Amino acid sequence: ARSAYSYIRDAWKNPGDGQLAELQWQRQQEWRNEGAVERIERPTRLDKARSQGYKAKQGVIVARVSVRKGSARKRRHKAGRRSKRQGVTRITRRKDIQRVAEERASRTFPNLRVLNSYSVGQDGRQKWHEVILIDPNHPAIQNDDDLSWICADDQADRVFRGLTGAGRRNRGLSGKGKGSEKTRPSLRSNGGKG
Amino acid sequence: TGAGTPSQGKKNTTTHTKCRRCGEKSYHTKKKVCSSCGFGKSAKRRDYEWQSKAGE
Amino acid sequence: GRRIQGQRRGRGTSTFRAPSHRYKADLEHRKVEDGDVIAGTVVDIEHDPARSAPVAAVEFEDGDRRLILAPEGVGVGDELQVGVSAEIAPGNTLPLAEIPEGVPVCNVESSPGDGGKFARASGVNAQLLTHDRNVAVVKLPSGEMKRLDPQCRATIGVVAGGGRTDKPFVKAGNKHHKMKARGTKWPNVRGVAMNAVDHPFGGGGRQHPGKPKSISRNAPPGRKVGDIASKRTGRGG
Amino acid sequence: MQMPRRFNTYCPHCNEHQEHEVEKVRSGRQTGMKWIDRQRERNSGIGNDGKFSKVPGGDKPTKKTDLKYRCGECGKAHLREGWRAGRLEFQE
RNA sequence: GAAACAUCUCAGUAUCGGGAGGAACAGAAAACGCAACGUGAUGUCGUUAGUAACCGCGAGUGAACGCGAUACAGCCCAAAC
RNA sequence: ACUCGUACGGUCACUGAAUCCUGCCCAGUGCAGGUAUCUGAACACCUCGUACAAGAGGACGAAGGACCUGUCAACGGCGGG
RNA sequence: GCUUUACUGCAGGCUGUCGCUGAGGACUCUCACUCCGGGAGGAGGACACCGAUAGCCGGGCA
Ligand SMILES: [Cl-]
Ligand SMILES: [Cl-]
Ligand SMILES: [Cl-]
Ligand SMILES: [Cl-]
Ligand SMILES: [K+]
Ligand SMILES: [Mg+2]
Ligand SMILES: [Mg+2]
Ligand SMILES: [Mg+2]
Ligand SMILES: [Mg+2]
Ligand SMILES: [Mg+2]
Ligand SMILES: [Mg+2]
Ligand SMILES: [Mg+2]
Ligand SMILES: [Mg+2]
Ligand SMILES: [Mg+2]
Ligand SMILES: [Mg+2]
Ligand SMILES: [Mg+2]
Ligand SMILES: [Mg+2]
Ligand SMILES: [Mg+2]
Ligand SMILES: [Mg+2]
Ligand code: NA
Ligand code: NA
Ligand code: NA
Ligand code: NA
Ligand code: NA
Ligand code: NA
Ligand code: NA
Ligand code: NA
Ligand SMILES: [Sr+2]
Ligand SMILES: [Sr+2]
Ligand SMILES: [Sr+2]
Ligand SMILES: [Sr+2]
Ligand SMILES: [Sr+2]
Ligand SMILES: [Sr+2]
Ligand SMILES: [Sr+2]
Ligand SMILES: [Sr+2]
Ligand SMILES: [Sr+2]
Ligand SMILES: [Sr+2]
Ligand SMILES: [Sr+2]
Ligand SMILES: [Sr+2]
Ligand SMILES: [Sr+2]
Ligand SMILES: [Sr+2]
Ligand SMILES: [Sr+2]
Repeated sequence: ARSAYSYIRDAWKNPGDGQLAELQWQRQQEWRNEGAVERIERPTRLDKARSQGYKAKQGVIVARVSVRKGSARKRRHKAGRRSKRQGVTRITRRKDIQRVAEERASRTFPNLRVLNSYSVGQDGRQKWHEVILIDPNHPAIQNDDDLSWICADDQADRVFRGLTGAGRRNRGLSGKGKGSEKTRPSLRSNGGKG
Repeated sequence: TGAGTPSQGKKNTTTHTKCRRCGEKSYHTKKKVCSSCGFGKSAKRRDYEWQSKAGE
Repeated sequence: GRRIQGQRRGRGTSTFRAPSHRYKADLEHRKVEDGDVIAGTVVDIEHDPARSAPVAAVEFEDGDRRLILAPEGVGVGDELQVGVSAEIAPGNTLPLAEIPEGVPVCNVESSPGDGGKFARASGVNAQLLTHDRNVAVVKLPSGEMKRLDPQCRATIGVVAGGGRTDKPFVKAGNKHHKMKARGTKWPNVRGVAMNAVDHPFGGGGRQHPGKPKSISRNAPPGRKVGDIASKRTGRGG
Repeated sequence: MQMPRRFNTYCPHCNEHQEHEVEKVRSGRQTGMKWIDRQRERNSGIGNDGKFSKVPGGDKPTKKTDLKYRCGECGKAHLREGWRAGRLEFQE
């Protein structure tokens, strides 16, 4: 039979319809008065969180992060530039808002490591994402056969190096064949052409 | 008044002093920032890639 | 070219800033809950460096010593009242609803409880005209009919220091001293006397503007100089 | 100059002389779906667009003849080399 | 550089911000598409090839599949119950 | 920032104490207001096209422009016969 | 370096449109949102702000 989780999933397929439409209209009023990074005891989307790797265990932290909507907040050139490089308005950043949210969360929690993240909506001027972070030093996580991989030294600052899920997708590593000639194994090895 | 020799006579102000962090006489005692190692500005030591030739 | 003087202003550097550390008080109306039972005695009459007009020192019933925007005629010993049931005497502050029509008023609020925005300069006054349950029409010193909320507070009388504009500065030094107390760069060099690099009107073998002086509203900072969006120019016609 | 609307001449399709009808080549409408149209959309971005920033040139004082020679029997047309003419009016 | 120059080129180079390791990154197909009765995670080396592709179709720019090698290793969740 | 400021304010310009004065021109350019009608992009909408899409056309029409008016202590002009 | 009705563009301003954005070719409301108020509460209000796009102006700048 269907899990209770499947109903949280089905509700979030259309966040502008049903009971969720009313819920988000209410919640966002409280969220807009909240900070940049807010630690929350329980995830707003349980199904998505558990699907991404969350466990109701010690050393597993969740945090909601708000990042602004739109393109790059770029300064106009202060010296000689050819027409192609004279733009300000139409320039967008190469990292998506989700990735920015994950980094801001990881900074607030210097000891923890980013496991994953998901969208929890947006209004007219900002986007909210909930980031699942893990304590690599807590023995509750060091003994977990499903999460102890994140404890390894090479997993230190994994978000800042693009090793996160949203990182790998934004780096164009999804496809294993056609189109990923300049993305795999890294953007930098391929001369930054990805 | 000339900008050369007669304007040099007013130079008795102490700015750059021996730094607590690096030991160079680059700690600006008015700005409280070191021009050599970046003490007072950053925790990380001041270093730049232009301090050497590009392929070195 | 180089950024014009009006662009250097916005950066808010020392030269363009007001000597705030030399200013006395931010003359706002007192905060009452209701009941009106707040009155005070005028202790001193001081000079206000910010507006070149006098200001009155008042000591209230609840032990609060605050400087108030002095209307004409207010002296030491006089009792001033602030609130709804306040007496309709010069120097008292009450909402526009309680003040009778045809009475000269000053230090008028824009939104109720803001402390006063309009009619504050030397010798000026706002004129309360029409009453309603929704709107209080006040005629501001510029001649504009401002429709306001009757709950907006105001002080009865004209502002003190009237006729300041009547006497000439005579010499540059007198202007210098006044300007040193304000947030303005003085003296004024004409754009037409500058180089092309410094101003839109700069350059040339003789002094004259390079294009017409009437600039569009849509003009960007660096170009918006001369006669800003003028509906007309000149005296005649 | 004057030009006859209908006249006898060679038809490369029929391989024999037939009565042709002369018509001025009307400009066919553009679809906006050719490669050049897709390249205009692709290659145009911030600043100058190279070739796509150029505005169409002038005119020659007199244009050449742009005509279609339509066959009276088989109904097929053929093109010929044009000649400089300031005006071209048809007779009948 | 294009014998000017704007797209293009120099070049995702210089330089800047953030961060890991002894190596990094990648990695067990929603792949390939010598179309197959075929291959079988990923790097990398040789080649494929200055080929396909791009380009004021100018100057220039420029892969991949495959193949020969090197080394080889495959697994854990979420959910169902 | 102006601003502990509020039109007797302060911003943007021109002229340059006082005294006597400061003529005529709004066609062009600038600014501003108006505007029946004309022109005026995209989204949505309608027609055609396409099992869809590209695309073609239509309807509506903002600011702006046309047009009209105001304005020279606004740029300026004040001749030939 | 500087100028402009040189070429080409880039900021900026104005304006339409989409999102935020809700209830009953002009209108009412309040619940988002904005501002004022210490607070109670008041003003405004699906506009404005902001994000996106389109047209116009645009030597302010390259
Ligand atoms: Cl991390
Ligand atoms: Cl003054
Ligand atoms: Cl012809
Ligand atoms: Cl194969
Ligand atoms: K270049
Ligand atoms: Mg590599
Ligand atoms: Mg005040
Ligand atoms: Mg000063
Ligand atoms: Mg002057
Ligand atoms: Mg000079
Ligand atoms: Mg200039
Ligand atoms: Mg002169
Ligand atoms: Mg002059
Ligand atoms: Mg060259
Ligand atoms: Mg050439
Ligand atoms: Mg290249
Ligand atoms: Mg391939
Ligand atoms: Mg506020
Ligand atoms: Mg220039
Ligand atoms: Na961290
Ligand atoms: Na690419
Ligand atoms: Na492209
Ligand atoms: Na050359
Ligand atoms: Na040159
Ligand atoms: Na090109
Ligand atoms: Na005129
Ligand atoms: Na020079
Ligand atoms: Sr670290
Ligand atoms: Sr001397
Ligand atoms: Sr000295
Ligand atoms: Sr510092
Ligand atoms: Sr460095
Ligand atoms: Sr105030
Ligand atoms: Sr206040
Ligand atoms: Sr000039
Ligand atoms: Sr006149
Ligand atoms: Sr492109
Ligand atoms: Sr372009
Ligand atoms: Sr010609
Ligand atoms: Sr293998
Ligand atoms: Sr005079
Ligand atoms: Sr005119």
